[PDB]
Amino acid sequence: PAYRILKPWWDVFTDYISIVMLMIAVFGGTLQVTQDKMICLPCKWVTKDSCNDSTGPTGIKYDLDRHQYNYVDAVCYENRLHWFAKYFPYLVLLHTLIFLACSNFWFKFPRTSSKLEHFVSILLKCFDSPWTTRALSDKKEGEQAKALFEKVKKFRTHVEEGDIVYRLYMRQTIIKVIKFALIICYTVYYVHNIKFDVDCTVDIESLTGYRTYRCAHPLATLFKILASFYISLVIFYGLICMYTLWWMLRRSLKKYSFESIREESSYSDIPDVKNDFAFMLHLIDQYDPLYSKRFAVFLSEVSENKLRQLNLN
Amino acid sequence: PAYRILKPWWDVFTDYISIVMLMIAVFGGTLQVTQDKMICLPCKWVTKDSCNDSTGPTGIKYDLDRHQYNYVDAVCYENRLHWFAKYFPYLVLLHTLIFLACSNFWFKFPRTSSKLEHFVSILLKCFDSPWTTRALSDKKEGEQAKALFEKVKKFRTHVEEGDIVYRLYMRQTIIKVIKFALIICYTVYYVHNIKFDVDCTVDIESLTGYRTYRCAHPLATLFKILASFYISLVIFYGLICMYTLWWMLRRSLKKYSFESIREESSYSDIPDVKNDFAFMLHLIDQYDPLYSKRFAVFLSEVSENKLRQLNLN
Amino acid sequence: PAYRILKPWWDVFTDYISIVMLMIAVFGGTLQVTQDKMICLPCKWVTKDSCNDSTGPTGIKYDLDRHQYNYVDAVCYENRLHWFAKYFPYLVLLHTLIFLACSNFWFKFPRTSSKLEHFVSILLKCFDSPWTTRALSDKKEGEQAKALFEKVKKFRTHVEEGDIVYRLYMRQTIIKVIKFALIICYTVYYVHNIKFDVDCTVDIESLTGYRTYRCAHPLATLFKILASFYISLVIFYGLICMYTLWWMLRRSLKKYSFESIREESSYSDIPDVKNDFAFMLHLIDQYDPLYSKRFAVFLSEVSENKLRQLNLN
Amino acid sequence: PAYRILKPWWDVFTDYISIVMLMIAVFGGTLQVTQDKMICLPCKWVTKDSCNDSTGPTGIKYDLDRHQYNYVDAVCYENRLHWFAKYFPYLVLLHTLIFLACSNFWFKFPRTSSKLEHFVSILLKCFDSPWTTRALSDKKEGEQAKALFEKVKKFRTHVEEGDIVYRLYMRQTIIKVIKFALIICYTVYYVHNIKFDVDCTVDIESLTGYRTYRCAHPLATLFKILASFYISLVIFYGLICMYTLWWMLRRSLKKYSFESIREESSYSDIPDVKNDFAFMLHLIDQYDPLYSKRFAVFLSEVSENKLRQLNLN
Amino acid sequence: PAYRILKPWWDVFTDYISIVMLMIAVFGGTLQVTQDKMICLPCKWVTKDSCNDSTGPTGIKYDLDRHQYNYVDAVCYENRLHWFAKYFPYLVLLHTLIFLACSNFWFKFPRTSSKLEHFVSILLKCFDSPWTTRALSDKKEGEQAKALFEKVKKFRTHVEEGDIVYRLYMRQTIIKVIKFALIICYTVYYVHNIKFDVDCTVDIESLTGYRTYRCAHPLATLFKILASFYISLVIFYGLICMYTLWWMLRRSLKKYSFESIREESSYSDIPDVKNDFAFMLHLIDQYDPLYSKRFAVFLSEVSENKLRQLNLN
Amino acid sequence: PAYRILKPWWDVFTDYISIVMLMIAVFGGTLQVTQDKMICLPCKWVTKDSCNDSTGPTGIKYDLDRHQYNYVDAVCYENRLHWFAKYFPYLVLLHTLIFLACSNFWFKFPRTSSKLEHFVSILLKCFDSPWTTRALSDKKEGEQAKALFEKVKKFRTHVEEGDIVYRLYMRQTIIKVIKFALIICYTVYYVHNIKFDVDCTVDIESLTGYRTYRCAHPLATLFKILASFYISLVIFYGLICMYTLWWMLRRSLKKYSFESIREESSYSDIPDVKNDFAFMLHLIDQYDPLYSKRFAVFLSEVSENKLRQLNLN
Ligand SMILES: CCCC[C@@]1(C2CCCC2)Cc2cc(OCCCC(=O)O)c(Cl)c(Cl)c2C1=O
Repeated sequence: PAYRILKPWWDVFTDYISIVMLMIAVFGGTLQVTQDKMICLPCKWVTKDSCNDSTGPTGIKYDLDRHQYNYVDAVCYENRLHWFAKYFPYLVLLHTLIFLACSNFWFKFPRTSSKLEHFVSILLKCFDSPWTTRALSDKKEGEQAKALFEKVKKFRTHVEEGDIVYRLYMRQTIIKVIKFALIICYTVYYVHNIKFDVDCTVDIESLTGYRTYRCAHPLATLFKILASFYISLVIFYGLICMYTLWWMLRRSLKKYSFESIREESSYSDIPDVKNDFAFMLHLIDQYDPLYSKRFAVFLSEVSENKLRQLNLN
Repeated sequence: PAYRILKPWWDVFTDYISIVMLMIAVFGGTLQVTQDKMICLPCKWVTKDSCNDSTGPTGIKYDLDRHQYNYVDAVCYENRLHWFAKYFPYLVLLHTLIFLACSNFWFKFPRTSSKLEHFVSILLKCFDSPWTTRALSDKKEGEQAKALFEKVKKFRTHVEEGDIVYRLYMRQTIIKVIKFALIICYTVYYVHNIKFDVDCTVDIESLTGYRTYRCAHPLATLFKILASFYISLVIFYGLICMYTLWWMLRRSLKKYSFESIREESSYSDIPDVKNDFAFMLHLIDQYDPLYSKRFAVFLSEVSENKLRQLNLN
Repeated sequence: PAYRILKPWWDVFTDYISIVMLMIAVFGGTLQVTQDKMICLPCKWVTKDSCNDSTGPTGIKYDLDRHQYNYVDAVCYENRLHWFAKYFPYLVLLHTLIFLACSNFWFKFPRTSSKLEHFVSILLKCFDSPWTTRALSDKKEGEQAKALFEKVKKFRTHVEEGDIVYRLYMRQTIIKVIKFALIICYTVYYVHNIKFDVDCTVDIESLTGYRTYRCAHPLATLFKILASFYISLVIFYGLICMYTLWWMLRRSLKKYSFESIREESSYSDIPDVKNDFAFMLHLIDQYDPLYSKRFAVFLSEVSENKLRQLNLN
Repeated sequence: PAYRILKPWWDVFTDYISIVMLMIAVFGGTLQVTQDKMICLPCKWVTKDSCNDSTGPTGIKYDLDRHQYNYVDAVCYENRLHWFAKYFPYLVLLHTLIFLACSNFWFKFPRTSSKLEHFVSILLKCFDSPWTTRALSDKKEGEQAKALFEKVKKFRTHVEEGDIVYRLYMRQTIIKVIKFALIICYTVYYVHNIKFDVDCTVDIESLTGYRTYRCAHPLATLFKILASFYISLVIFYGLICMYTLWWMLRRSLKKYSFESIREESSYSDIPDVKNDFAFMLHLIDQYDPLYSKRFAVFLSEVSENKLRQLNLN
Repeated sequence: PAYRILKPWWDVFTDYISIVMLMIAVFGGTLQVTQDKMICLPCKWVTKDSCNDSTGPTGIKYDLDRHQYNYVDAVCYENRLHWFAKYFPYLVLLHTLIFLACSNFWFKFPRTSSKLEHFVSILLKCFDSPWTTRALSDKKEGEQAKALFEKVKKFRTHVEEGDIVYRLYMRQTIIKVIKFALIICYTVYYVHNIKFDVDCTVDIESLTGYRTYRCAHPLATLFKILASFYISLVIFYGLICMYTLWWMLRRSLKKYSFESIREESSYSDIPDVKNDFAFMLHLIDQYDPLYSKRFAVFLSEVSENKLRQLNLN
Repeated sequence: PAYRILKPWWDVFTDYISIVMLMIAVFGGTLQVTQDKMICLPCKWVTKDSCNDSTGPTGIKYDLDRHQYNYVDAVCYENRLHWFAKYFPYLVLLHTLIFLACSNFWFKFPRTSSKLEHFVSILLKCFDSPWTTRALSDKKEGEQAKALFEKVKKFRTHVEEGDIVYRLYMRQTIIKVIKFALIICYTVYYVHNIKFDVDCTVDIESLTGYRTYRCAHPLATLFKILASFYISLVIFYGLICMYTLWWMLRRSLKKYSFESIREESSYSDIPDVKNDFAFMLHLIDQYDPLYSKRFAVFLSEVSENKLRQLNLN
């Protein structure tokens, strides 16, 4: 619908950071399932379960076929390779899906979807009411206008009693910021774990004839870039959601301060909201202060009284 | 159409869990048909039809080509590998298609599609009727309004006699919950069956020269993750549909209790529904209690009588 | 357009069974063209043109390269493999395309497309006529209403003379049911023909040096599942179209029985249809009995006469 | 736009036959570029530049590597394989594109696109004119109606002078039928040319050491099916366009016979068309005879005169 | 938008020739990046840096592995293969993108996009004005009509002063025709350069042991077809744009000749255009002469005067 | 929305150059991940850690298998190949995403998205106001017109106080031009770094037996083309954004010069804008000077006064 109004900048940036994060997850994964192989060779001279590194030169002959080179490639890939190298692209796609859910859960949950759609529906009618132009400074619009005064007066009490919307948005960002804290905790802790050269000692002499091998994961660099890119993409994500958390904890959005628009418009009799109609009003003010300024007229009694006198006369 | 109104939260969560379940089925399957191979080697020293595991080291020579390594890879894949490892991604896609059908069967079946579309069609007109604003607290809308009083009075009897809708939704969830009970029964029972190292004794010495071989299914881990993920995705699915089953068995949705909206609105003469018009009314109340509160006016006689006096005068 | 009205449940189920049938045909085929290979080995000791099956063990050496292993793989695949294993996915896609054509041929053929679009066009206007509400129990709608009385009176004779629509729907299902009878005849007859282990005796000793070989079709199981799934998907298809055939042969849909709606509505002067306007009326009654009940008013003479008196007065 | 009206059944069937023809061309081609390889082996004993076909058995050793097996595979594929086996899928896609162009050229050419769009535009207004209902058996529609009488009288002369439309449709089908005659001429003539077993004598002993080889094209069967399917798909195509050619040569569509609709409607003063407005009128009659019957009223003078008297009085 | 009006036939054919040209570029390229390999063998006996071509036969043994067959395949592919064989599909895609840009640059450039959208906007209103029907042979349309007389009188001077549109279309085709002249110059000159059999003398004896090799580019034929098809597709393109160049150089489109429509309509006082409003008027006349004939009325003074007298009286 | 109005030609060209730049990045990358391999051979005679290059000829035998040819291919690819050859396609996709963000950031940021949507919304109403036709040379449009005079008078002060829009467009191009300066700095500096023949000395004698190898990157040419194409594509990009930077620094767009439209229209009392409403007005003038000329009437006082007298009388 027209839900762009309810997405501040801190949820517009985040909506795109949660796409590029998806692009590397689906790119790293399709690359992984595509090849993600290991090239493993034996080491004739072994010491400490490691390669000892002990006319014209000739090649070395291990006497192995292509099929018992591939066996050891799999064994040394399943056992002696770290889980974070193999399953990383599938892991950051998971976390991406959480971030996409934790921002659209607000809209899809029906107890809050109705209230939001109720709020945007009256605002566009309030925004598109011709009569508000006369008051911010005929008869058909006046009856259309009083029709909107009443439902707004019912909307003023229908939604104001419930406080679910401010809590979801409060319990959506606060877990997103807890989520970003855990990603950076382990991801940086295991990013060093992946590397190109890996040794494996898998204990198969009955099949091949060698105990230790030396492997070479070629995608170790290309993943190390994406993880270093992913962490840097998430830190910018985390600071965004850390700011909106602070904003929701300092400004005290439960109660709205409507004394400024009444200061200059000479409408002393305008009520101040208590809870959960202030917030969504505090939110759309982030978009612009115009949609609330056009709304201050439908919520005053003398403005209704002036319409009533014009409607009486 | 506008059928979002008829989907509670327990069918909104489930609509997305039935997509991620599809994503792993189509991902596990395209991965399966892609490679899903086995690397099988012989064992020179055999005991109990198993590998006995009995200067510088050299490779072992079995004297086999690439084509009779691939033959044994297929035989040991078709016979001595469990059916649940090969056909798992095709199996959870089947179950997914059932869950998608068992929730849209409600909408597509014509005996119930008409009634539902009949219910949403009058509600939006009831919701968008300007006259309801006057009554919840001119002449053209009154005739438009009485036009809606009559069809609602016919709708009150056209649908109320049949009880098919409440039974489909009752026979859709109750088999879905029976379905979730069987998935968890066998899936956990065979998830241990898949594993990386598998031995095979296939009885082909005329072709290769060896009796027993040792194989290595490399995707055994990656599938074990998805199955452990699938089971955990289904248990959250099952508890959802277990709750809506309880809800439909405790609240007694055949009869609706409309005595609350009349308590405060001063409309004593409002009838109570008997069957199959209560339910769909009990359902949209889950979305919000506003669409039914705006509907209580079109179903009362004095509200029609007050319109009639305004229409007479 | 709005042709959902003209599709009963027995053509809604069938519309989806004809998609999953397509999914396995396109899945079996892309899988077939992808690999569909055979791994064929010789047999040194042959008896009856079959494999005779006659310190540490060593591999057997046939002295063949990769290119004369692939030659015999093709020869034993083209000749000594059954045609039903290779061309099955391309065969059930054909049959699927017939089933999709034999149900949309009704709509695309212009001699019948016009009549159907003529029928749905007046019904929605009959359904959306405000005047029908007064009669089922002002002046502008009355002229709009009489405008519809006349074209319906011309539609009553324009279409009633032709009988093409009832014959197409009669000649569409009756060949579909003849089609399902032939599919089950041969498909079950050749489903046993496909199997994993197949022997081939292709008579090429000048090239390889061996007369007989033993092959291994690995997809033999995976196709045997789809065919067993396809047959089970078609039997449910066939019973659907066997029921609608019986329905069209027992109820005698050429003549409609309109004596019920007139029994309670007190409209004795309502005509009974003869052919090809009864059927499409008998069909939409399957959707709901409401679209015909709202239609009984535009087809009566006294209802026109009562409008005429209201139009005269 | 609404150009379904101008497509008879013989151009509705053909519109779908020209899609399945495309499906095999794009399927045969993607299959061709995918593999389309040849497996070629030498023949030690040669006679007439052909394979002479002259304890336990052992494999034959030619002493060749994988890279000089692939060279001969290409040489024997480029030279000693017929051009119709390699380039068939690219050839029937060409012919398909012609058939799609030779039926939409009618619509895209601007000298004829305007006339057709002019014809469908007045017909829907003639079809949707409320006044035609009164005449086939008020004041605003009468002026709307006379507004349409005049442009139709100008349309009667604007298009009738030119004859380009009847010639394009005459020069579109007559070359399509000439095209179908050539396809069947050569396609059947070379369909036998493709086959599985092909010999090649390419004269390269300096590189490999053998003069003659025996090859095996594995796709020879699968293409032989598609060509036998393509020819059978085109013969049904050709008979369609052979019928519409006969129809356009027997009925004499230059002049329309409008004496039937005037016979029963009692409108003696109705003119008969001469050229290129008869045809498009003769065409839409194929769809239904109703759009022309509703059109006979706007083209008569007394019908205009009766409107004029109702407009005068 | 509705810019089909501004595309004559010589830009409708060209719009489709510039798609099939794209289809072979994207087909030749995806085929190229897919395989585009070379099979290269040595020649033991060399003369003039070329292959000298000097009981049962046996294969020749060069003693090379698969990895130093692939090295020479790349060296003889990068150096001793012509640049036109490798980069041809990427080259004709470039030229295609120019042709698509050189025909939509007219529409996207804002100095000319506005004028064109201004011209089509008034024409449809002129075409859809009911009053033009009376004049080509009431009060609300007259004021709507005079509203259009004035903006057309301002449009007559707003656009007529600038001449950018006629120069872009003049400088778009004249470079397209210069472009077609260069394509045919070099493409035919290098099409012979590609061929199947290519020799290479790359000077690597330290690695392989041979000086000269003989290679086999297998796609040389399939590209030779596309280039011969591309050249034949461009010559038909070039003659199209050579004709529209001549048309724009013979007819003198700067000044329009409006004396024909006034000859028969009896409107002597109609002005003749000078520049850049004649052209776009000369262009839409190519579509049909009807849109200009309906336009001659809004541009005459007595037609405005007759409206003025009807507006005065 | 209708944001084509706010994109001059220097942001229309750039919108397409930023697509072809994307096409080579996604083409170079999918090509890279596809193969991007190296063919590496040893050198028996080494000097200076480089290949010394020291009857019938025979092949050279290094005694290496396929698996220790692939190991060295990876080691010599990860270490002794330049980072700019491997990661180039992923690098120019990054820079492309910046250029796409740095031009749509203007539109997506809500503090500026509202102002722009506010500006285009009144302009189309100003453009589509019928009354402007009378003034540039009835009663309902006059009230519709005065309704627009007031909001424009509020829009004249609502947006004029803020200066964010002119700074974003100033801080978007000035960093884009700083970005183009850095691309050309390093890209040309490392484009020579990629090449076909590369030597590697990786210090693995324990595994293979050779110290130095000679490799062959086959894609070195095809990337050198794209980079030379990318640099040439960016230089045309950079000059575009260098011109719009100069334009924004010479014309002094903070203040608009509205004295020309008033010179000829005889409206002396028209105000001159100060900041941030001049710019967006200076911008749409680039599209055409007509949208501002039609706007000069809604911003004058006597034009409102003349409407007021027509509204008073
Ligand atoms: C003559 C020495 C025997 C060893 C092998 C054996 C002899 C026959 C094969 C094994 C190893 C190998 C590996 C090869 O590459 C596999 C690419 C498969 C694909 O295309 O995916 C090729 Cl070509 C060759 Cl000749 C060879 C050999 O010389």
